[PDB]
Amino acid sequence: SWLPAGCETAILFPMRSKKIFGSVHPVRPMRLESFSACIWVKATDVLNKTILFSYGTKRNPYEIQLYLSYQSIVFVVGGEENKLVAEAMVSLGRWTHLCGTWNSEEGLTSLWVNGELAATTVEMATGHIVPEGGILQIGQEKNGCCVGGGFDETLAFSGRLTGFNIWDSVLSNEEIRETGGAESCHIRGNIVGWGVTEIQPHGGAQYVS
Amino acid sequence: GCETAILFPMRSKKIFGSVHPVRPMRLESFSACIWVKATDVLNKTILFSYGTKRNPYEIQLYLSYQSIVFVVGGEENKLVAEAMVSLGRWTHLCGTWNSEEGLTSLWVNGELAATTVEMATGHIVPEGGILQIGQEKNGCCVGGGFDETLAFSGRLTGFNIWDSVLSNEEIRETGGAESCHIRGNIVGWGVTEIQPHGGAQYVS
Amino acid sequence: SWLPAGCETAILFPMRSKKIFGSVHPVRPMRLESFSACIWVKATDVLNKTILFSYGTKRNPYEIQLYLSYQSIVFVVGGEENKLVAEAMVSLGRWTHLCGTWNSEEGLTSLWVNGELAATTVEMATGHIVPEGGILQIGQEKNGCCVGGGFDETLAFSGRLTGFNIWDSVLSNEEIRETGGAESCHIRGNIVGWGVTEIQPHGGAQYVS
Amino acid sequence: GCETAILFPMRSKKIFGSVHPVRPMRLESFSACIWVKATDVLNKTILFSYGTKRNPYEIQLYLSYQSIVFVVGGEENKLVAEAMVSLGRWTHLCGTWNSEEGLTSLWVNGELAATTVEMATGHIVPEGGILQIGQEKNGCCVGGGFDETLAFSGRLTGFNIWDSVLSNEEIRETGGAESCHIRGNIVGWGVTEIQPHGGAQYVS
Ligand SMILES: *[C@@H]1O[C@H](CO)[C@@H](O)[C@H](O)[C@H]1NC(C)=O
Ligand SMILES: *[C@@H]1O[C@H](CO)[C@@H](O)[C@H](O)[C@H]1NC(C)=O
Ligand SMILES: *[C@@H]1O[C@H](CO)[C@@H](O)[C@H](O)[C@H]1NC(C)=O
Ligand SMILES: *[C@@H]1O[C@H](CO)[C@@H](O)[C@H](O)[C@H]1NC(C)=O
Repeated sequence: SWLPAGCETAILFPMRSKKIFGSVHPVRPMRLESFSACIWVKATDVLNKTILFSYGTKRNPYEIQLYLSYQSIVFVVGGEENKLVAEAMVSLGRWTHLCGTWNSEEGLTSLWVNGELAATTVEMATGHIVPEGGILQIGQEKNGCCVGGGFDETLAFSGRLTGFNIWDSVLSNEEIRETGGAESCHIRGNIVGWGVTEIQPHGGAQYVS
Repeated sequence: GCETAILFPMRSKKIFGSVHPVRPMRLESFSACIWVKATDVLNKTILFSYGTKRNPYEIQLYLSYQSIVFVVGGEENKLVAEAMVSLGRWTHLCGTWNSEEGLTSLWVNGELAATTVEMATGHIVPEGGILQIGQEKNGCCVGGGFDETLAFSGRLTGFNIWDSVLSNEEIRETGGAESCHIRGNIVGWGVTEIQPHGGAQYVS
Repeated sequence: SWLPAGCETAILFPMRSKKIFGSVHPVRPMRLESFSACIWVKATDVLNKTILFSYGTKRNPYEIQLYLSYQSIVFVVGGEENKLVAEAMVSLGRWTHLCGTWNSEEGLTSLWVNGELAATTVEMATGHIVPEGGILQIGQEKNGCCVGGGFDETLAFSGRLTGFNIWDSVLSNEEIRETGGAESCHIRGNIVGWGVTEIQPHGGAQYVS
Repeated sequence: GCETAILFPMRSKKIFGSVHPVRPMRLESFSACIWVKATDVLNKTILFSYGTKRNPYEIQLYLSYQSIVFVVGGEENKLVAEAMVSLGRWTHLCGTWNSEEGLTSLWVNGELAATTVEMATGHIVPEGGILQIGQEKNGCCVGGGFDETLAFSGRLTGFNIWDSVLSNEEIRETGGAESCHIRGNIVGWGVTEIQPHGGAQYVS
């Protein structure tokens, strides 16, 4: 069970279902004006839309998203209208490193894979800020589980995660390249870190340390 | 029968109720009645809510300091009845909606309280939502919980939802002594499944 | 089963044990400079020391207490050094009404039963302040429900409780007499009230109509 | 055996470990060693604590940004070793106490680090306390739980407590490659019961 870096803490999603997902509980509020989020992934199968991590309040279920689709990756911020698609990036069955970015001052969006720029644009959700007090999850969208499940079966994820880090400010180009190193496990953000901030798996999600 | 009434002894971040109607809830004109004996009322106190993923305020009936507010379609649509709630004693809250011209009217204790027109005219209530009692739709799972100030504090009974507008004769008949055997076409008291959670308990 | 007032929510403590107690979760902080408590009780048996409600931080387990002892009732605030005892107030098997009081400005202490003053004194815990962030419980000491931590058996309580209200200021003499009425449980305090503030029974403690 | 170990993947508000020693914990002179590989170090992160109802700080070993602090008796008594903790690497923390004259010394990696005298002389550690790992003493079901900042974040192994002050020869022998089958006379690794809670889990 090799892992990208010295990390020995990787969540495992055996098989998609309507009750499999992970939760995150940031210590500090999620009010963001410009955020950078990176995450490793070893996807097993990709459907029309597979969620890796998603943030959404009660009145807006797509405040933030980053999902795969066949051979493309999509980054959604602010709402369902905004998007950014990189083509022919992810290969099934191999580890890879994904990283986004955003800036509310000018609405500039970016997306990196394996430390090399893939797709970028400008004027995305300009003049917008993500409200605090929402709900964050990894591998699933924002849906209830108190009664009758609710998580659509096709949107779940199956594979491995690690190094899930969310900053709260724009990063540097060199730094985004560094986190993909072979011994970069000891680099963490200030909003959510790996192995520090609470992450509670549910419904079969299990650590594979 | 008139032998049961859900109890809400406290307000917290985990207390709520859930309902599981059988038939699809997508309706054009309906009517919902309920019995409320509120122990204490804040600015907002939900009795029964309804919302989808993209809409949390499809149907609501939330209390105020002294007024009952009926919301259909969304937040921006409101209807307020001023001074007909009294803590510590039973009362009959029930509202009526008609989508043909957005006609709306709120029936309290068997007497018309307020009425308006052109409220969500033509809007169709979608299905696939979650129908709760005493708590607004919010995070079901362990992700915090519902907003504390919204939860209910008291007892409830006789939750009914009809599939068609009700005549002025029908509403009065539901407020009678023996009305408890009357049940709604979509949701019926003592028939539809109810699962109190997080402290709330039945009372016989 | 008759109840003192028109209320219909009385907690039941069937039999004492090492895992029977009630918890309270005040909405607002417990930092108190002068507090007035209150409680209805129908005790079944009284041991050397039976607790009704107790508040204690991590570094001090006896910030506030009110326990029975045979025919006497004790009120402890600040620590074991402070105390106040009435002689023969309590009678087993019948409902009764108990109230406390305290003032940090001078240290005046009082205690009422059924609206008639029983014992009163001054100069205890003078110039004292109760720190916030503690743990509050009804009917048991502050030991810990945690595995490996068990409440001492003899200190538990068995009977009925209702109208548990904790104010945050000294009351009026007439008001203290009012709450003992036969239809007066519709008046409640602010720090804790009966029927609004969370009260979670544990280990067999059960609500009753 | 040293194959196993405890894991603390996150410093939440409910994560801790508990220990249940067999013999009474009332001791006059003792010695405790443990293996720590801290993922992240804060102003104060408890490794293993011990306290009674009146006394919550009978024995403790809490880390600082670069220092390790040994406490016996309460807050007023302390002992600090400055700059001998490295994140991401194994290290061997262990200390000794002698109540006859309050003689204390802290052994790190098998070499003396700091020493003092009159460290709470004559005081007798009482029994009846609660012995935890990675978290301070406090309620878990009521009042939320423990204090978040105190909780640990990393892995631990080889928790041992002895019943007599060790000699300079014994301490080094515990740091050897084959040392891991050695166990203390009060709490031994891999024999004493351990019940991780709130997300903690073993690792093999
Ligand atoms: C995937 O989603 C796109 C969204 O535009 C849709 O056009 C396409 O038909 C979908 N394919 C499926 C569900 O197989
Ligand atoms: C509830 O009512 C007022 C308006 O009537 C609202 O603005 C506020 O949120 C609540 N009032 C208070 C005093 O909190
Ligand atoms: C309570 O404690 C003693 C034993 O410690 C017990 O025998 C007696 O009933 C009570 N004595 C006093 C002084 O309260
Ligand atoms: C860390 O703790 C020391 C006391 O040991 C204190 O002086 C200092 O301000 C603390 N720093 C932070 C960042 O909490």
